[PDB]
Amino acid sequence: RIFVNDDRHVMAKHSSVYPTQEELEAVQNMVSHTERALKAVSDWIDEQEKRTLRGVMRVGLVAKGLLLKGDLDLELVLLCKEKPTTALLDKVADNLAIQLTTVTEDKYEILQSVDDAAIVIKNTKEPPLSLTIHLTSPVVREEMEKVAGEDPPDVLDRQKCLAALASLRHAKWFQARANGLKSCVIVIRVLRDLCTRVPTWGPLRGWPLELLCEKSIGTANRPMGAGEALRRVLECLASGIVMPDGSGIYDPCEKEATDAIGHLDRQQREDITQSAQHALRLAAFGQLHKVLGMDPLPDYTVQIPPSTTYAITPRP
Amino acid sequence: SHIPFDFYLCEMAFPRVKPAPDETSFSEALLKRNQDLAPNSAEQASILSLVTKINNVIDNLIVAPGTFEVQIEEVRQVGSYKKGTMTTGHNVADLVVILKILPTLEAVAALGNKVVESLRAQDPSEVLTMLTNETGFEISSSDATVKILITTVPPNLRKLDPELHLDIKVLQSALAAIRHARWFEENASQSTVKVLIRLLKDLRIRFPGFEPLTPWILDLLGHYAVMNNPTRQPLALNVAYRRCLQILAAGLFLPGSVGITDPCESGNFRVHTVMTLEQQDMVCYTAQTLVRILSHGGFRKILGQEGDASYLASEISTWDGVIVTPSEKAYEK
Ligand SMILES: Nc1ncnc2c1ncn2[C@@H]1O[C@H](COP(=O)(O)OP(=O)(O)OP(=O)(O)O)[C@@H](O)[C@H]1O
Ligand SMILES: [Mg+2]
Repeated sequence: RIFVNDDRHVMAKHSSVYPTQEELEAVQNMVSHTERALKAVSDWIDEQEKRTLRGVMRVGLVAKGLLLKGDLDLELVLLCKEKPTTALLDKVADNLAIQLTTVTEDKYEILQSVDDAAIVIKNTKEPPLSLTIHLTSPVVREEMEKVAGEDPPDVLDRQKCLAALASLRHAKWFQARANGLKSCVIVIRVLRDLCTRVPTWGPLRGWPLELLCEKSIGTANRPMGAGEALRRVLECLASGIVMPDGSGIYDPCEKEATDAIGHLDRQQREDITQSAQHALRLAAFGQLHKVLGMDPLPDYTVQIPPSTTYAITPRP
Repeated sequence: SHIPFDFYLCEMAFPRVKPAPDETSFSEALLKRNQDLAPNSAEQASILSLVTKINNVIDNLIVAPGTFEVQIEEVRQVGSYKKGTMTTGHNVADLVVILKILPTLEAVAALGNKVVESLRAQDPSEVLTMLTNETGFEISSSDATVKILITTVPPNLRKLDPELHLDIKVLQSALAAIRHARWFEENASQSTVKVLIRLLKDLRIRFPGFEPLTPWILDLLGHYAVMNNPTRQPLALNVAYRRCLQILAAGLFLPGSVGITDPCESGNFRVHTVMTLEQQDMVCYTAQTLVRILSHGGFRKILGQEGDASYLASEISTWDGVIVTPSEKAYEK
């Protein structure tokens, strides 16, 4: 095609940040254990003299396949029929400890956080993986919504619950829009690393960066290799897309019009734009390796198998 | 094959969060500067007068059995005069005269005399001066000057002699000027496009980083920014101006980019390749800095309404607490 040398560097860099098989085996196991145990916790509640726990969904890095060397943070979302209460958080955390013994002997540390509306599970490897189970319910959104004008005493934080719901929207949006897009997930992984080692790019990390890459790579007239797809992301930024008077990044997972980068102050937008503008010309003049923090050189979407415990139905 | 990012090629994929900011001041400042830069009533009349006189003398020499009937094929008006992109203070118009014979330095000086003599006979009271150059010659009144760009017929080009006739470069440029004029009149004759090109000429002159940009490149860049978009409708002067800064910043004229193709050459020449890698880098990082200076509301500075501003592209400036650091060189060797 074109940009063959950039393709090489962006791909050689992708490998350097892609997790080891030992890392993936661990995540796959831990994730799979938590699911079969949460499902079991569900059957146990449904069998309470007769559902309450609707389902368990993957979100964040795990769902989107954006794990990298050194990532220890995994996420799940537990959907509840009604608004989740501190009483339920406790009922689940307690039984989770028991139901885990039905699928594995691996010792897990379970710590519930009523302030985060979540249950945290830590394995015993070194360093340990940490998977966070967020509790939430659609009812949490509906209500907030009708509020637009239009129970229990220990209902969990609503802000935390809305964020969990949002996280679920994002993961479904990502699998629908960004996953099938050639080079998108690859460019995101590599830029996630760039956001990690270059503080200026920090504020872009996460949801904003994901949207950015999907819109810039997506608006292209044709499929792109990793090299060219990456330059289009820099070009987009270079044009001043995140500058104050710009259009901003329209969040596709919000009913109300929301800016995905509305949290960046003026100086941050200035530093990010000026940085990307320089990275662009470096790439243009055969120095993309510098942008990637590497020396000049001399089926990528799936990281772990989709759930067998609970399943979801999976770009044109 | 790589087409750099251009927001106005995909507005739909970037829904605005809030309503578009009000740029009435910026819009009114753009017009104001155009008024400043546009030729005055006197100037328009001087160059009109002078071009008309000279053109008729040449129209007459073409069908006037004589030395120059066997010499001149045709004559075409070209440049900002024909396009309507002239600038006050530079009242110069261009005419391309195509010779049937091989263009020598002597036939050119002789043609210049002939033309300036016809005028002096029609109106001996008016003072005119006529000087020859490398490209042809020029006749100046006290208020305006008309440049004659000399060339010959295409069949003749393959038969030149570097020792007797003008340099092929010059002859080709003149012919190209006619192509640019014809294309501009059929594709770029829109009100906003003319105002933008004038404003772009001023921009270049006030930011030395834009120096490498040729006039022809400014015409295409001006037409592109205004007309080249999905809807096909013309953009507002303000929107198209910012777009000009944005596409340069996004690397329109960088290596690997298709840039803009020359509609007056074959088959798919990239007009920006006339620049050096070093210059492309400069054009880009100069535009990149102005993109940011504009977002911070420095349009008056950028438009030339607040004195010198060329330092804005080399010095650190702070705009309402925001520290702006000019984009720096990236190309090496
Ligand atoms: N470096 C160049 N590259 C391509 N075309 C050029 C170049 N320089 C001049 N021309 C062409 O020559 C013709 C006239 O030259 P000129 O420098 O006078 O431009 P212009 O449009 O007339 O601007 P001005 O109003 O300042 O005279 C134009 O039609 C333009 O296309
Ligand atoms: Mg001219």
